[PDB]
Amino acid sequence: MAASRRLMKELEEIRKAGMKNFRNIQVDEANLLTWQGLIVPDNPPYDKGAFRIEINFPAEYPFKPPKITFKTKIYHPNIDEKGQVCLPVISAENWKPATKTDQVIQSLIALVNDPQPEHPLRADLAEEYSKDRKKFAKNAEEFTKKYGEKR
Amino acid sequence: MLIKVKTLTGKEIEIDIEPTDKVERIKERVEEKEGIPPQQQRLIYSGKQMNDEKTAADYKILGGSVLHLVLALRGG
Amino acid sequence: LKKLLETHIHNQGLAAIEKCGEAALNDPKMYVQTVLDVHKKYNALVMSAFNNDAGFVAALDKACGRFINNNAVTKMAQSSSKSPELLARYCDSLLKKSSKNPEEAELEDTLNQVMVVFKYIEDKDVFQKFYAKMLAKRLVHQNSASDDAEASMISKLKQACGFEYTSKLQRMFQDIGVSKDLNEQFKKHLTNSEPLDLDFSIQVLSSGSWPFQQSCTFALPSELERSYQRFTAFYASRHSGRKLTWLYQLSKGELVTNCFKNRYTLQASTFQMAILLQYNTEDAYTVQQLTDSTQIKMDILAQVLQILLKSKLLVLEDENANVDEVELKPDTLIKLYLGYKNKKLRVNINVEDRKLLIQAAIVRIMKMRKVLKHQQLLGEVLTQLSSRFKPRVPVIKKCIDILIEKEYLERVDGEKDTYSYLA
Amino acid sequence: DYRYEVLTAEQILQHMVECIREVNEVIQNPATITRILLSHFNWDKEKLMERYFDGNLEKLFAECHVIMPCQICYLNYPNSYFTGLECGHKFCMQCWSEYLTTKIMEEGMGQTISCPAHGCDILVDDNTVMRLITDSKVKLKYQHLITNSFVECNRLLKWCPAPDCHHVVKVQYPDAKPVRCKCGRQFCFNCGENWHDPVKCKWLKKWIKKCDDDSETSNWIAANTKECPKCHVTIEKDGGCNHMVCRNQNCKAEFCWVCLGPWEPHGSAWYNCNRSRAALQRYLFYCNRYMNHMQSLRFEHKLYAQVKQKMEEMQQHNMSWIEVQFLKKAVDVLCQCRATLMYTYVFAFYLKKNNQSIIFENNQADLENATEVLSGYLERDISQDSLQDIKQKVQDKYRYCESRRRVLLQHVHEGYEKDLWEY
Amino acid sequence: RFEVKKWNAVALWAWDIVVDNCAICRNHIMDLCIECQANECTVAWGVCNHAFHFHCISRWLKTRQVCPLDNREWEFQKYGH
Amino acid sequence: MQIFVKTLTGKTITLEVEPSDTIENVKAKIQDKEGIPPDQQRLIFAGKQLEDGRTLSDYNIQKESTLHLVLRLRG
Ligand SMILES: [Zn+2]
Ligand SMILES: [Zn+2]
Ligand SMILES: [Zn+2]
Ligand SMILES: [Zn+2]
Ligand SMILES: [Zn+2]
Ligand SMILES: [Zn+2]
Ligand SMILES: [Zn+2]
Ligand SMILES: [Zn+2]
Ligand SMILES: [Zn+2]
Repeated sequence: MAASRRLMKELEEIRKAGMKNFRNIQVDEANLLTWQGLIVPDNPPYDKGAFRIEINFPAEYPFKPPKITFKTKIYHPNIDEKGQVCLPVISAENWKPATKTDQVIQSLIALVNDPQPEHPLRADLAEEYSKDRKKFAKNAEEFTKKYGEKR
Repeated sequence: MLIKVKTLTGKEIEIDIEPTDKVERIKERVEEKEGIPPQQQRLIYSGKQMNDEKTAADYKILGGSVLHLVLALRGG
Repeated sequence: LKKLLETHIHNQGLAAIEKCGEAALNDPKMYVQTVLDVHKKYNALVMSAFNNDAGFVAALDKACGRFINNNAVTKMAQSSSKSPELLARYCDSLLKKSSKNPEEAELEDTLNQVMVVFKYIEDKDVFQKFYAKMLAKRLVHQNSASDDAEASMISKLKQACGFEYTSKLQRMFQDIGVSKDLNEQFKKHLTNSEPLDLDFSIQVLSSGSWPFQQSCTFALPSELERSYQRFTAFYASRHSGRKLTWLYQLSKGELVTNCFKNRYTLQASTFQMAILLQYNTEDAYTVQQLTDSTQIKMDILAQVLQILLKSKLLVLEDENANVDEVELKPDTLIKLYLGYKNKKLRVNINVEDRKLLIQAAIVRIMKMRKVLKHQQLLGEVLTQLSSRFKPRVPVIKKCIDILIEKEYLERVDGEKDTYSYLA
Repeated sequence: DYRYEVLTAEQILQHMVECIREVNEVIQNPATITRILLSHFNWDKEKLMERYFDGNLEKLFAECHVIMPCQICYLNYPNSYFTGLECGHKFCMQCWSEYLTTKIMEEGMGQTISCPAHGCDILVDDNTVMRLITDSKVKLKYQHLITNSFVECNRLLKWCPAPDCHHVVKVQYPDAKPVRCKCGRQFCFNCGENWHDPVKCKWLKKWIKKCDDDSETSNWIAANTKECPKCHVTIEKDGGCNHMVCRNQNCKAEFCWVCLGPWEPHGSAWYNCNRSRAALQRYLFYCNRYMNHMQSLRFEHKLYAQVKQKMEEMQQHNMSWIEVQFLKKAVDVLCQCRATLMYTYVFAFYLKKNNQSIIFENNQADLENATEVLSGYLERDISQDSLQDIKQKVQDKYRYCESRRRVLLQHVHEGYEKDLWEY
Repeated sequence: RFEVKKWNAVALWAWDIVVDNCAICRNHIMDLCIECQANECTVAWGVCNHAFHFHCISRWLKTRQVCPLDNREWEFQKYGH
Repeated sequence: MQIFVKTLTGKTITLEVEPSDTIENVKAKIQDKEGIPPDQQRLIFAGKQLEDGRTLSDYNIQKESTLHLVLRLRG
């Protein structure tokens, strides 16, 4: 219940403030512990194409980390096709019960812009990205182009 | 006047001092019973390390108080 | 009726010896006699009244063990090894040759009783040590009551504890037997060698059996040399390879002192013979001059000189000096007393922070010379701590290892003993 | 000697405030700060002394982490409802209580509890933790966690391996010397196994991993788990980052799973991590002997019982108590000899054949045979009414067995001292 | 003057060896060997100036023909009595 | 009805448990006793892993038996 009281005010603040990186804050007003949102990057090749994210706030919030689920597919070395990201700001070893979810949002977006070929869950893809960066700026470009969304 | 210096394990030392007696002289007076050259010895009082060149009366010490003694195996 | 008897008999015997108190702690006779009396009385009690059932004898034996091993005499001298020592001392003081002649029957009976008191004690190794020591003494000094008695005691000890328990004593006894045999053969071989002026006799022991140490750095006088060399050459003849390490510290002879006025006949130890034979030529030697010729150690020379000076044969420059306590210096005269007189003849002139210091020195010398060898380090730390104390080499090695595991040094890679400075 | 001690949880907890007082005598800081600083240094007094007094402080304090509605529940409260650490952040006690409760009851992080606000790392002392929570079971859980941390982080303490002994063996310095901790168990303080007299610890580990006839989980552990380089705990991985972080109590050291090295350089800019015929026969012989002795040492209760039963039964047939006493002593020596022969075989496995090894493997066979003859004597030849010879036989046999095993131990230790074995 | 009429000395017998362990049974050289102890036991000397009990060195040479402190050839040089 | 768990720090401990109990409840008991969260533990017995599906009786866990504990670091 305290989760709901915190989330309603956080969501109201985010909506009132307005951001240049987060659109379409979709949320079920009844459950209110699940968020669906659309992010847009700027750096190539992920800039061409929009794509969506789903957040699942667990029951014991803000005293447990909110797990994030990455719904739409994307060609990123640090993202699984099932849509799982690591994002150390959320892992249970560092979650501090005062961080606003928008800080998680900027952390995730910075992850999107800047890859981490040294902490991969697609080993061969990351090795190749760290090998011949030039071509993947096009290889992921086609994948996002045919699998992104309208920005 | 009679003061004392305590080692880390817990052994007790009695030393008499004169007002003008210097820290290095006190280190020697320790060594004549402890066999530790003054480079290794350090003297501790009021949390602040006792400066090498100073005098025992500079810190306004009165007898009876313990000037806790600590070892240091580097000692420069 | 069993558990109760054990509690009564243990409690009764304990206070029986408490009464003597310290008087027993220096007189084994009363102690052993008291234990024997208590045991005899309650053995007689459970011998007839209780028909000698197993349980009651078990109670008697358990309680006797209990109150023999720990009791007042044990506690007062504060150990459990004061009862076997007292028993050994009683056995020795019984088998010695005193003025009284021991009757064979009563001797055998009393040894039989000592065997009982022995079989109750619980530490039968301390008893062997003490009995071996005393038997060695009274065999060497020819001071014994009856060889049949000695043989019987060893035999019953062997019966009660097995062949391995009493092997040293059996060898220690057969050695005196072989010595007695060999002396006769030396006398026979001596008919053709004409021994210079003396009656000679030797007792040749073994090495591992007897509890004796090597020697005390003695220089033989020329008076005995002919006999010494002749016997050693005779001994080397009858055996293949064997090395006699003579020990003069416990050996005795007889002087004749045909230089005074009334023809006395002294009787003293070999150290006395060395010193008094020294004064054959002159009478103005000092302690240094004596040690120049006899090579005896300072402390033993001082003891012997004091014991002689107690007698009126040798006198300091002072005449009334309390020679019992006045200690003398290397530049002190000794005068032969020419007028000595005894009321009779045949005189008998005889009687941690330290570890922290170790570590401090280790690190000091380490930072002085980073690389250096183990043995040289041992020498240098010994020099640095000479004015304080000489720690044992195992202790120094231990402290070295503790400092290694405390990360102030590490032995260099590839060598067992070479220490480099931890940075 | 080997000076050690035994405590319980309450004393091992109070000795912590004891050490805090000892250091704060000369530091002159509040207790919480002293506890934090000391806990960062694995509870070693002099290391803290030298690192605190070697120079600047503020670098150490940054190295030790010590120096209007709520931001958590978003509700308004009185100023009396705000509290926070000395870093400056301010929250409310409801959030404080729930945060600490969930942390120490669902995460197990007892000692390393940090400030809630984002980015902060100022950790929370003991007094604040006691001052905020209200439950009692939570408090006792926190105490248990910090006590376990204190034991495991320190290198002078060790829990007893017994399935329920709750005792720490506080010692002055570790040397693999056996100790006993009043629960009836004695163990090697350095490796945790039972006491192993001749053999070294590392060969015991190498042999006990593949003991080959008792356990199989060691095979799994070797085939599917590495060990943390820092805290040495068996870890099984089922993630994919390869960026492992040791989630122990206080071993929060992150590393690389494959190379098992530090992660700071590794994967940062450019570094990338990526028995035929004689042996099994020798192992068969040695393991056969070792397993036989293990079986016999497991049945030691039955041996005591059977000798006791024959002991009583022989006593009732007109035989006294002292005989059966020697019988008990013989059994004791037999058990000790088997216990030593066990680890002697382990030592004699990892040993390259030279001259000084045929000597050893010829002595231990003889002691083996004598042990077997003694155990053969007992069972059958204590039959009846032949005491005066069987008693002699058994005593002669067990003294010989004890002497021999002492010789074996001395041989091994001399070889270690003189660098004479080769593997 | 002459002052000498009798003398009685005490001497210890011991084997003419420098070290005392027998290095086979590890017993003291003066004691009994390991087989005569589980119940005429002299000492033999090796051409390299090593000594052991007679029975110990007999078994050793029965199996392997090497002096067991110096892996060399062995031949008897002096018995003991 | 008791079994033995060999912890990471030596310190063998004994558990009270019924043959009908499940591995999840066993993990909860170990968590209550020691403090390790009951989701990075693996229990090993007889050289075969212990999953969460079946029970002690299914795995033929005897009485007065030992089963080891290892960490389950991931990510
Ligand atoms: Zn709050
Ligand atoms: Zn803070
Ligand atoms: Zn214990
Ligand atoms: Zn060990
Ligand atoms: Zn670790
Ligand atoms: Zn690696
Ligand atoms: Zn022999
Ligand atoms: Zn031999
Ligand atoms: Zn040789």
